[PDB]
Amino acid sequence: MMQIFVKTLTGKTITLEVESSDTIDNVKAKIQDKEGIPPDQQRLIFAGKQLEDGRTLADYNIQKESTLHLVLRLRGG
Repeated sequence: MMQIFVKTLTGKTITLEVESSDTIDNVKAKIQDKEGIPPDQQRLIFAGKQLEDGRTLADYNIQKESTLHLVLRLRGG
């Protein structure tokens, strides 16, 4: 179980609790509850690097309360 701080585009950094062997897909599902933006255009960028969509939290060697900044891609409107 890994606790992480994900920083939405709204600037709000929420504490998201997921499994260590879980996937970024579930992280997006927590984020979409806050941002309301589907996982299709929301991407995760940690330390200035994009993380593969769906990777395990422990894969990038994340620790408790690490900061994950997300970037939204332009959605057609």
